[PDB]
Amino acid sequence: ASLRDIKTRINATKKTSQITKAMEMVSTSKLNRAEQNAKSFVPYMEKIQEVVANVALGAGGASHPMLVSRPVKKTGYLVITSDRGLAGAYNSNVLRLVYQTIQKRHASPDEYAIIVIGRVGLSFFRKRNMPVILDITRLPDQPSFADIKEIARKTVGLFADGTFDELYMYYNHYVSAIQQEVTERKLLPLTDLAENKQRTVYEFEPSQEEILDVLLPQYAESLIYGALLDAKASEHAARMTAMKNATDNANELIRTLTLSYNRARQAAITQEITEIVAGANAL
Amino acid sequence: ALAPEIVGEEHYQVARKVQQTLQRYKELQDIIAILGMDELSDEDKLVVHRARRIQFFLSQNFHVAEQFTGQPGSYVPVKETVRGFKEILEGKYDHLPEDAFRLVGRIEEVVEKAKAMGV
Amino acid sequence: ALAPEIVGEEHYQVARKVQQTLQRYKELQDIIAILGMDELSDEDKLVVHRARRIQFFLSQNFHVAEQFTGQPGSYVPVKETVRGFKEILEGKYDHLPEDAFRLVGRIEEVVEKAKAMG
Repeated sequence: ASLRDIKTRINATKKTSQITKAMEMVSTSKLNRAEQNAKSFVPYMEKIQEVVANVALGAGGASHPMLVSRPVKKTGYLVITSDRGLAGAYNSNVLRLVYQTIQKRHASPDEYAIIVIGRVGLSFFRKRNMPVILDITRLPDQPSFADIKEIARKTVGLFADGTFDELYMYYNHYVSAIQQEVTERKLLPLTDLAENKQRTVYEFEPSQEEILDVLLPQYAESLIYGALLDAKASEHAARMTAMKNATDNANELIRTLTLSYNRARQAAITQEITEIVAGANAL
Repeated sequence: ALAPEIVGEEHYQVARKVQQTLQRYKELQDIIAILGMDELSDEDKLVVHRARRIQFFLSQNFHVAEQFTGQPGSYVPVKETVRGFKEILEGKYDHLPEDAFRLVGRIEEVVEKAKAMGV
Repeated sequence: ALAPEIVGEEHYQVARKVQQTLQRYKELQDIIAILGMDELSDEDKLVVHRARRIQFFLSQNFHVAEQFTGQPGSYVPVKETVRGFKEILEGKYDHLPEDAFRLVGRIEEVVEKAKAMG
């Protein structure tokens, strides 16, 4: 490689390193905000979980609780991905798990459907020609409940509509800045609920079959929102880690390239001076 | 001597396809060096997956090298070499770990040592 | 020369501890700039607390600077330097303000300066 080529490579790598460092710091701040946003959601989830556990337990209930007896004509899959790359294996892990799971237990596209959050997953499924029925494809960095209210409402409505009798949802669970766990959870029907007490209900019942009909969809939507918050935190952590690694690799490459450039420079100067002296004393 | 009328048509095809995959792998080294395999397309991921295994399978344990390590050497006929590389190119052994292709000889030894280790 | 064979075991250990603390403080700079001091863990806060005081205690009032500052200079023996840095690392002066370490000689002058300020 010539001196000009090595110098151009050095400058390009320096610019790339600066960009990656800036992206890492921005993602760090976004991860902090996502963690506090997820923290702000805990009391509502705890309240609704307690209310559902108190009310639904001990009765037949609506078509949502248990109802394992419902035969499965079609299974719905809800997958949460990001809208941008540079997040490491964040999207690839979830997409591979979804693909393997559906291929392991479905023989035809007629018996399952997919709801996708994120254009990278959307493009994945479109390139693999799979039956996607819903998508959002554009979401803020710190989404609010109103951002996914309509899509969660449609998803929970499709279960009672009889379109499909099963909900599975796949997302990355935030454990630390280095570890993200791909998670599968059964959303609908509610497979099982725990118990803290039997009579800690808020609304003393006017009518069970009416309170359940409004309580259960809200519980499902809250679960979807909590998973979305977890996924956003995981995405920001993944971006931060990936950009940190990219910056470190770029710095190492800059170091080695500079060493090679200096060797080439010294060798050049030697060659011209030797040629000059050889020509001079040839006379 | 690398010509279809000297070594044979399938030998020539296998050699050229191996060289093509290795060239494509070489063209990506800067991208993998900076940011790894995560942003590669699906085709390039398969190219890397095949190329690393081909590159490792090009290694061999020599009879003479038995003094440096206790592993005895192997003699591989050219028919066996061609068949093994054709099988690797066809995607037969995509599920085997890439460390099982190091310093073995025939293609069956790759399966044997993959079984000996965890698989 | 920074080797225990010739400089002494205590001197060597104190020097390595000081360098380690300052390296950790150097690492924490980006996260401090991004998230602020309050987001750090308790031991990181302790590291910052020790490191700022060490960094300030590395300064000194020179004799040749008296003509400009009005403050007399100091000559600090290496034994006094080692003892003072050991005491700072042990947390004997965590409660003193960081400005008391600015430009002094021996460790006792830090206490005197803090007392003079208040």
